[PDB]
Amino acid sequence: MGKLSEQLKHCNGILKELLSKKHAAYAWPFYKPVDASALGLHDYHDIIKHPMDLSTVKRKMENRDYRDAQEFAADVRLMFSNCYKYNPPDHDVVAMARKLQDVFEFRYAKMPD
Ligand SMILES: CNC(=O)c1cc(C(=O)N[C@H]2[C@@H]3COC[C@@H]32)cc([C@@H](OC)c2ccccc2)n1
Repeated sequence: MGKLSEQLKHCNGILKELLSKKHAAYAWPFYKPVDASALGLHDYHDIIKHPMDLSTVKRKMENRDYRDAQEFAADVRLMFSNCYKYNPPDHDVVAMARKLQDVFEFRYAKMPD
């Protein structure tokens, strides 16, 4: 039970919560990669250079891609940042991003030392 493993278990706990029924009402747009073509967002990949979503974070966690909590947090925040960059701030998806990021930031702050 080394510090990095321990901190990544906390990250995995957060990830499970973000994917849980508890938060499904505002988390669901972040479950899978933005389907730009399907949503008619033909400028999405010109504006967003590094797409990110919770399925990609889950795949990277399962594959032991993340070496520390900082790397995991950078992907979760990239996902939110992409949402805030692309969308007008009054879009429903931005309100949902804000709510899910509140869940993330408050639990991430409870990281074991
Ligand atoms: C991470 N997801 C997104 O950023 C996103 C963007 C847009 C969308 O159209 N963005 C266009 C900008 C520019 O032009 C106007 C806004 C739509 C969706 C939908 O996901 C299924 C959706 C539909 C309803 C509620 C929540 C999310 N997600």
